[PDB]
Amino acid sequence: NSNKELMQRRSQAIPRGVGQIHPIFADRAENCRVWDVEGREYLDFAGGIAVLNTGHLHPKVVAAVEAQLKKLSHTCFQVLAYEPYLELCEIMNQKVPGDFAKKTLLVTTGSEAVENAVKIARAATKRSGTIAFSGAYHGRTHYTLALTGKVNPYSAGMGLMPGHVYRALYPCPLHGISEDDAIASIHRIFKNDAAPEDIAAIVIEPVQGSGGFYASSPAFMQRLRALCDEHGIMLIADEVQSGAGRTGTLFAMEQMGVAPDLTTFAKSIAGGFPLAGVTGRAEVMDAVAPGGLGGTYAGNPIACVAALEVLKVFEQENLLQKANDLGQKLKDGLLAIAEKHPEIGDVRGLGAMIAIELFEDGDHNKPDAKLTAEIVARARDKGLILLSCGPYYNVLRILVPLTIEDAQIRQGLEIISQCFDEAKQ
Amino acid sequence: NSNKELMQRRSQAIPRGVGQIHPIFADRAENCRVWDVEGREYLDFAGGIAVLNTGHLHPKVVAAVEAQLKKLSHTCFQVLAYEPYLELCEIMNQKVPGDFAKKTLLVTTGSEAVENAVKIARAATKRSGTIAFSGAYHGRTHYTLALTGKVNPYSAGMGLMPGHVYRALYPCPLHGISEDDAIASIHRIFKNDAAPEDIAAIVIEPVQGSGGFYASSPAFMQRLRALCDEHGIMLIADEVQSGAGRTGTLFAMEQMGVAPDLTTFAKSIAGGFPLAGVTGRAEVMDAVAPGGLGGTYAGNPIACVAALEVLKVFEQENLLQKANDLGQKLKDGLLAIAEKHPEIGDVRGLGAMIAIELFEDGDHNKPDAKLTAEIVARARDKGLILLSCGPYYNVLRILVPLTIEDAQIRQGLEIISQCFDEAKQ
Amino acid sequence: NSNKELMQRRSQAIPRGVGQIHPIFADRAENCRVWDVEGREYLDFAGGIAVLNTGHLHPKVVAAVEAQLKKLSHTCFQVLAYEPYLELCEIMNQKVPGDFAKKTLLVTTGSEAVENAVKIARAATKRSGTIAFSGAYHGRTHYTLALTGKVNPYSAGMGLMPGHVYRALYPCPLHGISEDDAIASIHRIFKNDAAPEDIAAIVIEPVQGSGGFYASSPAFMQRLRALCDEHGIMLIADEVQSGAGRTGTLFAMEQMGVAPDLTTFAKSIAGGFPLAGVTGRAEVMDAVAPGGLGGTYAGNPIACVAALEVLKVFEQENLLQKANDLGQKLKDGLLAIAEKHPEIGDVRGLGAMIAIELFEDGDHNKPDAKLTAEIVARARDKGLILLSCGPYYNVLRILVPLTIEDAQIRQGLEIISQCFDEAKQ
Amino acid sequence: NSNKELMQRRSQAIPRGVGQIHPIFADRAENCRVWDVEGREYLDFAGGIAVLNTGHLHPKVVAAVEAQLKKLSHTCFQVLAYEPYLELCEIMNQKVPGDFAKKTLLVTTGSEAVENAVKIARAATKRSGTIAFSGAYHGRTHYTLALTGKVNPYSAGMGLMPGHVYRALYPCPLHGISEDDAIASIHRIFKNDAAPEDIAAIVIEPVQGSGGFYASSPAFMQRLRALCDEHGIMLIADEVQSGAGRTGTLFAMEQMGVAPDLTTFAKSIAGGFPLAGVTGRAEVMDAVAPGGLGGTYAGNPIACVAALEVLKVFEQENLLQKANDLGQKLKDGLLAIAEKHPEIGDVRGLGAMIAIELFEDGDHNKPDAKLTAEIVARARDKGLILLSCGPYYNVLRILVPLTIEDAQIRQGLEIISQCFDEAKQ
Ligand SMILES: Cc1ncc(COP(=O)(O)O)c(CN)c1O
Ligand SMILES: Cc1ncc(COP(=O)(O)O)c(CN)c1O
Ligand SMILES: Cc1ncc(COP(=O)(O)O)c(CN)c1O
Ligand SMILES: Cc1ncc(COP(=O)(O)O)c(CN)c1O
Repeated sequence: NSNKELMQRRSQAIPRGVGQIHPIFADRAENCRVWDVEGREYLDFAGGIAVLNTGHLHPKVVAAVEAQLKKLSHTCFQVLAYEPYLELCEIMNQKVPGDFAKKTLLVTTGSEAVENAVKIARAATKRSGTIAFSGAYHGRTHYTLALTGKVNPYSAGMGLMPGHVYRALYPCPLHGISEDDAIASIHRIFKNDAAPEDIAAIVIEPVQGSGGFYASSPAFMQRLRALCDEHGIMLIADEVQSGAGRTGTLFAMEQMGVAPDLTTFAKSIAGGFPLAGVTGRAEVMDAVAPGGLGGTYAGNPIACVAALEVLKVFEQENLLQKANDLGQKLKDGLLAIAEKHPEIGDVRGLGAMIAIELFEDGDHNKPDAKLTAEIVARARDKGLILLSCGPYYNVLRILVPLTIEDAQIRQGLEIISQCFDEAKQ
Repeated sequence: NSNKELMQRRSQAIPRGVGQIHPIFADRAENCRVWDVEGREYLDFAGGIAVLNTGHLHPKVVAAVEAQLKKLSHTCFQVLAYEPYLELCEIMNQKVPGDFAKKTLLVTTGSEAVENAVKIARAATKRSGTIAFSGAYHGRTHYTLALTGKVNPYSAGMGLMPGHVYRALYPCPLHGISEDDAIASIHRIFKNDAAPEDIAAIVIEPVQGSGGFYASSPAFMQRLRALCDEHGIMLIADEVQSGAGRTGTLFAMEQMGVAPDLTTFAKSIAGGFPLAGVTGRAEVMDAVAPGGLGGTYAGNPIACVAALEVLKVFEQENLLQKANDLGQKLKDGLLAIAEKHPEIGDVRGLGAMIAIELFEDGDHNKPDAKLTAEIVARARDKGLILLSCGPYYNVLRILVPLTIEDAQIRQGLEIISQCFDEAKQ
Repeated sequence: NSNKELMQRRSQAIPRGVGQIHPIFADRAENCRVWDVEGREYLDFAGGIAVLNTGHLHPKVVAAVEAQLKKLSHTCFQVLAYEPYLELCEIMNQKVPGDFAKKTLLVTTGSEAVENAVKIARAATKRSGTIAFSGAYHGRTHYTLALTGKVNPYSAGMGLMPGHVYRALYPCPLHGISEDDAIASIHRIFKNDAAPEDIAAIVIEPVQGSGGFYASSPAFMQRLRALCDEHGIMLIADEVQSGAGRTGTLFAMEQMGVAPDLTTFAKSIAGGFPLAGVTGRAEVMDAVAPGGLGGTYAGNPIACVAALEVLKVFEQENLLQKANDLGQKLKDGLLAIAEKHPEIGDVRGLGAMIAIELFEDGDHNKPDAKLTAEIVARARDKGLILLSCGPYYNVLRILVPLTIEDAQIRQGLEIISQCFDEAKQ
Repeated sequence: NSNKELMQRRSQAIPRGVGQIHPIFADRAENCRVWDVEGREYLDFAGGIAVLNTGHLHPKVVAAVEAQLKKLSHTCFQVLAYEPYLELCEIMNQKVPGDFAKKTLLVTTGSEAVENAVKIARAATKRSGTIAFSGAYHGRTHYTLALTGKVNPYSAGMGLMPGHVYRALYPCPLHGISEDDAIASIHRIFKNDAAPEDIAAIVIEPVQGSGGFYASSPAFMQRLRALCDEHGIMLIADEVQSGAGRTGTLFAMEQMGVAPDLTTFAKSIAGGFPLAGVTGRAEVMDAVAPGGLGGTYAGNPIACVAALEVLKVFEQENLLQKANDLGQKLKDGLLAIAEKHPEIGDVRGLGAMIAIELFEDGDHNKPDAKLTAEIVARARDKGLILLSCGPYYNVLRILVPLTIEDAQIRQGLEIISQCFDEAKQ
C-alpha cells in the first residue's frame, strides 16, 4: 500500500478534528521498531504516547494475552467477575504509594480514570468543586477538558466547559512561577472564589506530560499535602502518563516523600492494551454507593492479564533501574548536542520522562515552535518517530520504550543530532 | 477457587461502588456458555450487557484478533495511523443510516462516544445546551451522568452534575406518556429554560436500555427529526446498546424512517473488545477544529479488526435475521408463561432486544421490583444469567447472544418458566 | 412635553430592551387616576404592576414619607441602624403566616428578595439546587431568570442562565395539568436530575402573576408542604405580587392551610416606594453567617415608614374586605361581558387578583394573543391602562388599586365591554 | 429610644446574617451630622457607604424630592413612562466618559446594575463568560457574588456560586502584584480556562472600594482597554462606589484616559435614595431585545429627580473641586498622624476616596486587623463614624460627604489622632 494513499482516504472518512502528528500508517511493530505499510522501518521514541514502556508487543505480555484469549474476552465485571480484575486491584492497592489501606477501581481510559477519581472525591468529602493547575492535561470528556489547562484546540468552538473547576499555578521556576506562587494561587482561590469546604479535590500531575514535562519538587508536594490535609481536601495524583514506571519509580509520587489520596493510572500500565484505573484511600473509594461506579468495558480481561504481566516484566527485567539509566544516557547525549545548538535551552526529566525546550537564540522567552516542528519533521524522514508538547509547542518529549537497547539509544541520539545540524544550514 | 472466597477478596480490594449483579466469577466462556472458577456452567442471557451479540469469543473474530496480535496492538492513531481504524470508519460511514456523506471518529467507550457526539454537535451549531429524556442512560462521566435520567445510584452523594442539560419526557403509553406529551415536553424546555438557539442537540436512545427497553415509534422519531430540522438542532441517536443489530437492523434508526445527524456505537460493535465511535453528517463532524478530537487508546488496533470481523460475521451468518426470529421465539415463549402469570404485565421488544415488566397483581400501577429480583436470583440457581432494569428495577431484559442455538432457547424459556411457577408456590 | 416627542427622545437615550407597554409619559397621578404630559387622564388598571394596592400617593402614606424626609433618607442599616427598618421586621414576623418564631430581612427589590431567600435556604440546608415552576416569574437577575419559567424575552439572546434550577409543572387544570401531574413532575426531578438531598428549596407563587394569574389550591399547596417536610426542603413562597393583601388576606399562603419556611414580599408592601424583604422560620433565617446578608439601600428609611403606613391603612380602611368585594364585582362584570363574547374562556381570581383568558372561538387551546393585545390597545384609546400576561399572552389581569371608587369600577368594566364590542364589530 | 434597647429588639426580629458595624440607631441627620435615638451627635465619615457625597438630606435634593412627591412616586417605567427617568438618562449619556453615543438603563441597586451590565454585554457579544478581579466587590445576588472576589462571609454555607466567571489579579505593587502580572493573569485565563471568544466582558472597579481602595493606573487601564478591543470583549467599569464624583472627577474612568463600553452607577448618584443604572455604548445597550430589561421599582421617580438635583448640586457647589481639596487635606493630616505611629503603612486615594492600611509594626506582611478594628471602636466613642475594608480587614476608608465644613475636617483628624495615641499604651 501507500502512506499517502491511506492519508487521502483518512481525510475522506475521518473528521479533521482528529489530528495526525505523523502522516504514516503503521503495519507492524516490535519493541522499539515500527514498520509502515510501505515497509519502511522506524525507531519509536513516542511509545504510543507513553503507553509502551515495555515496548511494542512484549513477548511475555503477548503470551499472557493469548492464554486469556482462549478463556474469555468480556463479561462486564459488574455482572460476572473474573480473577484478573480482582488480582490487578489487589496488586495496585499495595504498589500505589500510601501507608494505609487502599482500594482500586478499574475503568478503561485515562479520561474515565480522572472522571471517577473526582466523582469518588466528591462523594467522599461531599463537596462539588475541584482545583487544577495551569498547563495541566487530564482528558477529553467535558469535565476533564475543564480540568485540562489548555482550551485550544481541545475546546475550540464548543463553548464553555463545565464550571466549578478553579485554576492554580503549577510550580515552574524556569518561567517565573515559584512554589510560593503556586501555593499562593491556591489560597487565592480559597479567598476569592471557592472556600476549602467546597473543594472536594486538587488534581495534579506529579510531572506534567502535555504540559511540557515539568516536574513538581518533593518540597512543593509536601506543602500541597499539608494544605490538603488541613482542609480535608483529597489530593489526586494523575499518574496516567507519569505512572507505570516512567520516572524511575513505579509512580512519581514515591519520589515526592508524600502520598496522594487518589491516584489515576492508564497507558503503560497495560503495555499496549486499553486499561485504566483509580487506586486510593480505602474509605474514600467506598464513599460511593453500590452501583455507583461502573462501565461496560471497565477492567477488560485481556488488558488485565497484560497489566499483570507488565508488572511482572518490570521486576524480572529491572525496568525501573533501566528507566533511570536511559534518562541519563539521553540527557547526556542531548547535552552534548546542546553545546553546538543554543536553540536547545533546557534538558530536563525524571527517570526516562525526558524532554528539551527549544528557544529562539537561547532566549528563554522566545518559544521556537517552528524549529521544534522542523526537528520532528526532519527526524521522521530519517526513521525516528518523535513527539512535541508544552503550552507553546516548542517542547520535544521522549517516550521511548524502557526496553530499548544501547545501540538504538545511540542511534536515536545521532539522528536527533543531525536533525539540528541539517536544520541550521 | 471458590466464588465465595473471591467475593470476600473483592470486598477488601475493590470499591463497593462497583455493583455485583451475580456473586460468581467467570473462568471461561464460549458463545452462550460460561463456566465459573468452581466449574458450574451457565447459559448467558446477558451477553456482557448487549456486548456479545456474536457470542463469547466467536471463532472468526478470535482468529482476526490473533492475526492482529502478531503485528501490533497500539500506536495511538493520532500519532501513527493504521488501516484497521481507517477501514472501519469507511464501513460505518456506509452502514450508519443517513443518505448523505458521513465521517466517523473512533473512541474507546460508549461514554466517550456520547461525550464526543455532544462536543461535535456543539462546535457545529455553536451552542452549549443539550436535551435528554427521562429514563435515559448515556454514561458514567460527569456530563453523560447529567444526560442520564437517573440520579441513584449513579450520582448519589456526589452533588449536582453539570447543568445545561434539560430533561424531556420519553414517550411511553404503558405509563401515561403519549407521544404528544413527549413533543410537548420539549416545547416546554424551549419556553421555560433554554431557547432552541441555545440547544446544540437532543440525545435519544431509539430504544432505551437501562430505561426498560422502551422504544420510540417512527412517527415520534419523525416529529423529533422535524423539530430539530426546524431549529438547527443536531439529533443524536445513542445506539451504544440498540446498535450492532440488536433490533433486527444494524441500527434501530433504520426502522424509524429518518436519519440522525450523529450516531454513537459501542458494545457489540467489536463483540467483546474495547471499542466505540461516532458516525455523523460529514459537515457536522468536521465542525471540530484539527486536534480537538482524540484519546490515547481510541480505535484500538485489535478492537478494530475484531469489529471488522464482527461485521463480516453478521453478513455471512445472517445474524440480522436470526435476531428477528430469536426475538419472536422469546416473545412467544414468554407470552406463554404470561398466561399462568398475571405478574407479567407486558412483553415487548424490537428484534432481539426483548423484555418483560413485572407488576404487583397485574396492577400496572404497582411495579413489582421484589419479584424481578426474585426471578433473577432463581434463574442463577438453575444456571441462567439474567438482568433487570427500568426506572423502578422491575424489568427483565434479555440480551442473549444472537448466535444462540435453538435448544438453548427452549432451555432458557424452561428455566424462566420454572422460576415463575416456583416463585408462586 | 408631547408623548410622541418624549418617545422620540426615549428611543434616543434609553435602550429598547426596556419595553414600553403604553407610549405615554405619566405626569402626575392620584389613587386610580393618572394624567399624562399632554394633560389627558387615564384610569389605571395596572397599578404599576401590583405596587399600588393603596393607590397612587395615598394621603396617609405620603404624609408619613414627608415626615421622614425631615429626619434622614439613608445611612445603610448594616452600618448605622434605624427604627423604621426594625419596626417593619417585627410586624412582618407576626403578619406572615406560620405559627412559630420568625425573623425578617429587608432588601430593596423583589428580585433581591428572591435572591436572598434562596441564599438563606441554601445555607440552612447545605444544598445548592432549586426547583421552580413552569410559567413562574421571580426576577431579572441571572439567578432569578433561571428560576423564571420564561426565556423570551427576559433572558433572550444572552445564552443559558445559571444551572442547577430544575423545572416542575404548575398545577393548571384549565390546561390539562392536574395537581397529580404537578406533584409527579417534582418526583420526576428527584429521580432524573436532582436528588432531594441536593435541593435546598422549592420556590413557588401561591398565585402566579406574570404566569397568568393561575392560583394554587390548598390541597396542592399542602401536598407540597408535606413533600418538602419529608425531604427537609425549604418551601419558599414568592408573594412579591400575590402579597400585600391582593388576594383577600395579607398573604395568599394564609388561604392555603399551610405556612412556608420563607416568604418574599415587595411591590405593594410599600405602596409606591423601593422596598422588599424576606420573612421566615427564625432558625432558617439565622443559618447565614454574620455579614452574609446586606445591601446598600436595603430597607430604605422612607420606604419603611411608607410600608408601616400602608399596613395601617389596610387595617383602618378595611382594604382586605374591599379586595374581596372588588374581586366579586369585577368577576361578575366580566362574566356578563363574556355572555356576549365567547372569546373570553375564563374568569378567575382570589380576592382582587382577577384576570380573564381569551381564546379563538372559545377553543381552550387557541390562545388568542392577537385579540388580547387588541383589547389592550382599544382600552388605551378609551383611557384605560391594562396589562396582559401568561405564557401565550392571551391573558388580561386586573391590578387596579384596592382603594378604587365604586364609579371607577363601573367605568372600567364599561370601557372593557366597549372594547370587546367595538372589536368584534 | 435607647440604642441598646433597639439592639435587643433587632436581635430578636432580624437575622444575624445582617451584620452591624455600629450598634447605634440614627434618628435624624443633616449633611455630616447624625444624631442617634439617644440624642448623641456623631460626625459621619462613612456616608452611608459613599452614598451621601452631597451629605444627609441636602436641602436642594430634598426640595426636588418633595416636588415630585406631589405628582407621583411610581408607575413602573415599563408600563407608563415619565420624564425624570428620561431626563436623567440623557444627562448620564453625556456625563459618562465616551465620545460615542450612549444609552442608559435605570435600575434600583448597584447589584442590579452590575447584573444588568453583564446581561447586556452577553447579548451584544453573544458570549457567556465574564472575568473579574481578586478582591473585587460587585453585589450580593448569586451572580454578583460569583463576580465578587471574596467568598467569606458573603456566601458561606451556601455552596458554590454560578460558574463561568474567571478570576484575574487586580494590579497592586504595594503587595507584589505588578501591572504585567495582572495582564498576564488575563492571558492565562484565555489560555487555560476560557478563550477570548467565550468572554463577554471584563468587569473592573477603577478604584476597588471593598477591596481596600486600590486605584488602577491609566497605563494599566489602557492595556486593559486595548486587550478588550482586540477580542471584542466589553469592558465594564463598576463605578457604583468610585462613581459620582468621589475620585475628583464625576467618574474615575475620566482620569484613566480611556472609555469603557459599559459603566454601572449607584450610591451617591441619588444622594440617599434608591437608584442605580448602566450607561454604555448605545449599540451594545440595544443588543437586548425589547422586553428583556425591566424591574418594578427601576429608576424610581423620586430618586430620579433626586439624582438630577444632585448632579446640579455638584456643578453649582463645585463638589468635584472640593472633593480634591478634601482628599489632600485628609491625606496630609493622615500622613502627619503617621509619623508617631508606624502602624499606618500607607496613605492613599484619588480625590476624596481616601484610605489608610494598618500593618503590624509597619510590617508590610502583617495586616493588623485587630488594630484597625480597635481604631473604629475608639473613634465611635469619640462621636465619629468610620468604616474598614480590604481582603484582610486592615484598611480604614473615609467616605465622608464632600459637603463637609473645614472645621469638621479638623475635628475628624483630631479625633482619629486621639484614637491612635490612646491605642499605644
Ligand atoms: C496526565 C494525563 N491524564 C489523562 C489523560 C487522558 O487519558 P486517555 O487519553 O487515555 O483518555 C492523558 C493522556 N495523554 C494524560 O497524559
Ligand atoms: C445507551 C447507552 N449509552 C452509553 C453507555 C456507556 O457505555 P460504556 O459503559 O461503554 O461507557 C451505555 C452502557 N450500558 C448505554 O447502554
Ligand atoms: C412573583 C414575582 N417575583 C419577583 C418579581 C420581581 O420583582 P422586582 O421587579 O421588584 O425585582 C415580580 C415582578 N416582576 C413578581 O411578580
Ligand atoms: C463596586 C461596587 N459594586 C456593586 C455594589 C452593590 O451595590 P448595592 O449594595 O447597592 O446592591 C457596591 C456596594 N457595596 C460596590 O461598592
